[PDB]
Amino acid sequence: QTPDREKALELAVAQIEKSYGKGSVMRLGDEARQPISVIPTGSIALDVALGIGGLPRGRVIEIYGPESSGKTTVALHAVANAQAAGGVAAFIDAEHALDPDYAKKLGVDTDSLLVSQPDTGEQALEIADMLIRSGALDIVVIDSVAALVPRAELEGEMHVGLQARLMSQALRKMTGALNNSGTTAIFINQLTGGKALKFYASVRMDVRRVETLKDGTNAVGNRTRVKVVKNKCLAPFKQAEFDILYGKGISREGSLIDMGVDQGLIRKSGAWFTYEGEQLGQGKENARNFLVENADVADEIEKKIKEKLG
Ligand SMILES: Nc1ncnc2c1ncn2[C@@H]1O[C@H](COP(=O)(O)OP(=O)(O)O)[C@@H](O)[C@H]1O
Ligand code: ALF
Repeated sequence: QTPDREKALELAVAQIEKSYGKGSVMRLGDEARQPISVIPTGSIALDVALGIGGLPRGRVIEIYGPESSGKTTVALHAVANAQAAGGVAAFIDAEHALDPDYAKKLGVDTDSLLVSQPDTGEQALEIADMLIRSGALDIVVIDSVAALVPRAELEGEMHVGLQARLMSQALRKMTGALNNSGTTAIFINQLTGGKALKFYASVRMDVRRVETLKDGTNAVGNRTRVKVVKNKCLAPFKQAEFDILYGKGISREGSLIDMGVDQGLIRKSGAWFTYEGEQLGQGKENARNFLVENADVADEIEKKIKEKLG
């Protein structure tokens, strides 16, 4: 007995998907799904590494990694895009360390940015809940899961396992509104909420800095590598690398060439980087430079790789 198995299995998956959701069972090869709702990340690589071409709306994402790696950047980038399309964002601050200049440089209309700075972890998630429940916000981001210390541990009365309780609680309740409003919550994790977020979260991102981007002088950026460890929206375990310039953020340009060569649209005749005959430049950075100053052609590449995938 051979094929009827594949038909019994097709039903199996249908059965499951029915009671546990679209992404309850997947094949790592499935090119499946693709909505109209997606916040680009800033890098075409991470975009397609998400499969869905951006972040998924009405869902909670968790981006975790080591101090100084990419996260917040990625986040603020997700903030800057969910902004460029007239949506509005809130930044629930718990570390007190956002640098507006850098945000502005990435593109956050810092002025419209709903920022808040709670004095207890609990209060922190709630502000996020009602802010969410209004259906006004498109993207909301809670900076750091680890800094959300409980009122109790804050009042002095220290048991423990306060965090994992408060989180789960909030997450359970908070997971509902989200899918019912279309706001995507982004949680910066560090490295403790663990379990809770781990499961409610529909997309988990592992960000870590790979190499300290050498550029003649000292250092222009970092070549980050995000590893989407969980993806209830598209075949997980996919990943992406990209440069993050010091002060400039993710080089959408730098992403374009790399993808451009890994997809045949850009040819690298040894040192030179070609595109549809026209010579781009000599040296990834010289081409990055060329693209940024030549946006018209820049989104041309970005356009032609989209057609060939998402
Ligand atoms: N104001 C800034 N000027 C230059 N580079 C910055 C600045 N803020 C962040 N970065 C870059 O981002 C890296 C850390 O990213 P950031 O968003 O602060 O945090 P994370 O990536 O950990 O979420 C730094 O190593 C640096 O490359
Ligand atoms: F540089 Al970070 F979390 F902002 F490690």
